[PDB]
Amino acid sequence: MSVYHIKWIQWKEENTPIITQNENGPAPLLAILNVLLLAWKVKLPPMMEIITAEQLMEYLGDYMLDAKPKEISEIQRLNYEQNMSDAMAILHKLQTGLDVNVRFTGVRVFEYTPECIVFDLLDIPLYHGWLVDPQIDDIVKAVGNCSYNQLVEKIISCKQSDNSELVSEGFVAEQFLNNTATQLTYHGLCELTSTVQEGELCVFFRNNHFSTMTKYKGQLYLLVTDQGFLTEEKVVWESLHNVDGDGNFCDSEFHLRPPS
Amino acid sequence: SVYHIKWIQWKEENTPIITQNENGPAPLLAILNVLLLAWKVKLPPMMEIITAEQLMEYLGDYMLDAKPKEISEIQRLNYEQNMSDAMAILHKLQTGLDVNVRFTGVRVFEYTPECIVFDLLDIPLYHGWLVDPQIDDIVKAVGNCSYNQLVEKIISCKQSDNSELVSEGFVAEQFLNNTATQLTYHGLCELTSTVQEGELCVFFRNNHFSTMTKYKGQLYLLVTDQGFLTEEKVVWESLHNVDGDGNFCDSEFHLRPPS
Amino acid sequence: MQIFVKTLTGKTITLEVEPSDTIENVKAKIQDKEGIPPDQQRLIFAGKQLEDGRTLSDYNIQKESTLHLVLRL
Amino acid sequence: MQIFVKTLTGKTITLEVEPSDTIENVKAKIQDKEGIPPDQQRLIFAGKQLEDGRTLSDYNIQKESTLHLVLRLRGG
Amino acid sequence: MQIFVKTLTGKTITLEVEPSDTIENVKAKIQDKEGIPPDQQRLIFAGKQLEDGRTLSDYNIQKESTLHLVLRLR
Amino acid sequence: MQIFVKTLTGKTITLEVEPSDTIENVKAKIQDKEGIPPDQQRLIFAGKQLEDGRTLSDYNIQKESTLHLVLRL
Amino acid sequence: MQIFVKTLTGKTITLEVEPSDTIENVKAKIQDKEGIPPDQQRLIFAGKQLEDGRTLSDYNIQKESTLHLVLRLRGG
Amino acid sequence: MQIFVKTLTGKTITLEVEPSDTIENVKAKIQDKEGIPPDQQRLIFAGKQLEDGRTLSDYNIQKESTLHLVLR
Amino acid sequence: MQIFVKTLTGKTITLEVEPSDTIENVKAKIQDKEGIPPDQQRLIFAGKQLEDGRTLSDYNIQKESTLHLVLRL
Ligand SMILES: [K+]
Ligand SMILES: [K+]
Ligand SMILES: [K+]
Ligand SMILES: [K+]
Repeated sequence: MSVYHIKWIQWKEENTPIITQNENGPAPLLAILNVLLLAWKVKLPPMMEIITAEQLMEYLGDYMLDAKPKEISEIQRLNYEQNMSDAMAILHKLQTGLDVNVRFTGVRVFEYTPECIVFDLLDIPLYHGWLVDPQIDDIVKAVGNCSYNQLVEKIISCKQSDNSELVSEGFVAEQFLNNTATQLTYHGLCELTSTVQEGELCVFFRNNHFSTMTKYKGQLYLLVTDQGFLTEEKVVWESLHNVDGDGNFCDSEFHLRPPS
Repeated sequence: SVYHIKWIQWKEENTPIITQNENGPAPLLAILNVLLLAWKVKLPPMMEIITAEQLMEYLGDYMLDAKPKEISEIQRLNYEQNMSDAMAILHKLQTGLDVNVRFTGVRVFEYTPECIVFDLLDIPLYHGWLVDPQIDDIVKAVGNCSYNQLVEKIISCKQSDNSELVSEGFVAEQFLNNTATQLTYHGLCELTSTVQEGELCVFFRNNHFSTMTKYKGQLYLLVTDQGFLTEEKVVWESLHNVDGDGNFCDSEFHLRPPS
Repeated sequence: MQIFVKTLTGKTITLEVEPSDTIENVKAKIQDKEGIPPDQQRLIFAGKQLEDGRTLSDYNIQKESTLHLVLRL
Repeated sequence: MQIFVKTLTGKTITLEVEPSDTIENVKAKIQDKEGIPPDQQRLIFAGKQLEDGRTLSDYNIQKESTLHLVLRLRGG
Repeated sequence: MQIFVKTLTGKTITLEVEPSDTIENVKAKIQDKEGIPPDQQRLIFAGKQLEDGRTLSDYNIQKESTLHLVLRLR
Repeated sequence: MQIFVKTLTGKTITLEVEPSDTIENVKAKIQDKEGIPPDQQRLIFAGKQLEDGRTLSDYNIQKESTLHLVLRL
Repeated sequence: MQIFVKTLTGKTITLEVEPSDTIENVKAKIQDKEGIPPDQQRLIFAGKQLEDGRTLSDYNIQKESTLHLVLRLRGG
Repeated sequence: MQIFVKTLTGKTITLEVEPSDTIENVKAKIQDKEGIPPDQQRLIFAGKQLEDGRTLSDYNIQKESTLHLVLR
Repeated sequence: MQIFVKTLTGKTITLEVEPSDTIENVKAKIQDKEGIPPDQQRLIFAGKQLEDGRTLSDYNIQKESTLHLVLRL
């Protein structure tokens, strides 16, 4: 079906593989597995240069079963089995695109949809940085505790209202969605930097894309996974310190890459 | 004026920091706490209180002892003039220092004589009062204006007949109101990435000067209020939000448990 | 209007609801009786998951209907 | 009959449908004109989200009615 | 009884079995068609892992039900 | 608006205030809930002491801001 | 004469002055009511900053005129 | 609006674009300023490839954004 | 109007300015001529440093006046 090239890098002094992306779509599956690979909880044969989506799907599902939790009461086991079935049923969507419904009040705040179950069973934190600026009470009131799916419905309803307060609440909430279209705000960056733990491997949602995220020396980094950098041994991590996408490229030991 | 000294274990060495009571002397304490934590100025270890005259005598002694001996003729003359202008202003460090920020960068101030004191000591000066670039309405209204220019622009715009300028003043006024603690989340980001690891610098926020540093990527403010003088474990406060809800940490940047 | 919420184990609770109540609201009403945060709840009806922003009437949930609650760990 | 679908991209699309058309077939017609996959689409009418199992009659969607097309956030 | 074994990639195969068969015999019959080593086979039903020594009747697997196949790769 | 004050023991006090409130007034509102006299209270925001003669607006105290409370000597 | 001084917070201060008081003296009257140091005070009228050596009449300031008081950012 | 395109060599190209421009129209604007042909350009933003056929609007590309350029 | 700015080195620069020009525009003209960036400039007239937001006419800087430029390095 689809094949992905593998990049071998020096992660914590050990040869470690990461999956690389060409076409748009497979970011959810690759962000989850690149976490498992960087954590050495899923290991590949040392020679493999290229892998298809089927073995990645099987490697993942193989780990979900080996990651079965202990000390679970019968209530937890029943709720676990129902969650495990539904997550496996939608597991194929990982390679085509995963549906997310954020709320703009916290980096860990999503709607608990079945596509969140995959991250729960693997204990992989899922983050976003799409946060409302709390110093602007206009937006805080207009957006409230709405999810994205609710806010677009509120804008449509407000845009045709006769209440002068409601038309302004929708206009402000519309202004917010357009100004923050890359799905990352500076308040999100500040909350992410202080929420993600040092050394934590997690998944990051931003601009309709999933990235593997970690924190080193207090700085957030995103795993470089585009095949344009497949031969660049010195381009492994990209720093996340602005909403402009102007990050610093770093090698596998988080050292700055010299311009060459 | 007398200031209480707080002795802390800073980098495993007995180090003193000067501690503030009344409002006013924060410029002088921010500069000297940078110099004390940097072990560029050392105080006899028996001292418990210190007057302003001694503090500035230690300051003035350091500025003269830190003169660049190998400098061109163009550097000597300009240093000479900057030095003279800085001393005539030095007394203001004990009563309050006037700054004029711009909102486009953490290092961006108007180059007033109050800035020379920091240049002569190689002490960076920071603020976090930055516009959110994602809002083009505010970026246009605030522009490259300093604070002093912006309030005047708000004064003038409210009496204009040009509808665009009236709206520009309204947005600029809203920005100054929303961001009244003089810290924004864009500023907090830029500071966290601009301040280097272990850097000792001065931070301007809410008409106050703090001694700032970064440890493992997190920004901290030296706790200099006399209320925490006898709190051995309250040495640094983390800077990770605009609400003032920081975490108190000991001199090794470890979280102080409730007690 | 009263609907039932049944766990996988089989425990049934009654809620006083309105056809216009969102399922966020009924999740909060489950929190009032059972203590689970809404973001730790999963509600299923007619074999499909209900979305937080929809109402009971959007899914045609009528009186004396039974929702299925699934927990997360 | 002919109905309008308003997007957040700033455009209003015209659709040729019939009252017996399932919501899925409406979304498939949107896929043919705007390339959006059906499961990513959310159609809003009367402040209600048109669910997939229903047809246009169940929401009393008559001719020249305007639906609103909002997308789910799909990471890829 | 008619059972279906589907992998995550999408390949669903129909197999003929009896309720009294054990899971070992279930993965041995899956090996008879696809040719997959049985110890590299993990079988799931209703989100529950199937033990080698239990039977289809112990898990109450009914007619026209789908079992999930996960391959234990190297 | 409402603001919070936090003590070193970990207790968090919620106060209702107005920007025109003097610091002496907010210390009197603290006394109403805890019993500490304003003569024994020291209030800090962002590392700077809040002097009893100034107002909340003088220190730009926004709603939901956290102040630190210590006893003085 | 009686003039008004408006702050950025909206407060309006009434001052009893004359056309011949220096700007430094007007700032002293503001300090007596608001405690604000004169060196921290900046007065704006007709788009001009009032300099301490001049008088109110130098800037054509009339009776019942409104001056704008903006402050310098003073770190303390 | 203007956007920036940074290469692995550190060189930054400033481009004048519109949100309705396609990625091919962005690669051709790079060819008008830089010597690289569109057949050899690969464009990335925030880790995601900007695929030919899409617009800048499809990727929510804001003003003053930095795109990354690398060989195809 | 023509004014001169003089450095401590003694080099004198002639600038064509308007009275309504602010000091910020004057520093921008030295930026275009001598290459010194504005926030690394100090202009002095009559012994006082000139603020960026004020104008030449605010300091009574008229025809053939000499400014003093102190450099930042
Ligand atoms: K709504
Ligand atoms: K020492
Ligand atoms: K020692
Ligand atoms: K069920």
